[PDB]
Amino acid sequence: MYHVGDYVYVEPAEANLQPHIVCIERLWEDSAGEKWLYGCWFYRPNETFHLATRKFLEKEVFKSDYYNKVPVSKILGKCVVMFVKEYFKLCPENFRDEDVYVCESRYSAKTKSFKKIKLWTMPVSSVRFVPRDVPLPVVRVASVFA
Ligand SMILES: [Cl-]
Repeated sequence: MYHVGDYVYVEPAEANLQPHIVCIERLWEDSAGEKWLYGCWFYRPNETFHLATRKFLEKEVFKSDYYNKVPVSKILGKCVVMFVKEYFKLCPENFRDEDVYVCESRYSAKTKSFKKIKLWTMPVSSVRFVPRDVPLPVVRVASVFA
């Protein structure tokens, strides 16, 4: 069911936290027959430390430097992360908009720093992208602090 280049929701370690968004970079099984994936975590805005004034696109995520392995049994479903240069003009067939995210920047969880992406270099999956019949508004909003 899963292929390299797919993005998946992975069960968090604490139940009921938001699932992690992971791009599958490798798949294998161990001698026990347990199936595993390895990939890059994409962080939601509240998983990063950022200037309180920073504005986020709705559905923004950040390509992180955190990579890990998890059993394929921890997958909750598929999703898609699109590079910002394509997200506004194209959308992925067979995905609900709630499961389509946009990525403009990397975030390092080592240094708590952001950097704009110049070249998108993720593995190519079988997702099929078509031009949007309805362009998405560019809409950026900051976090709310009590
Ligand atoms: Cl920031």
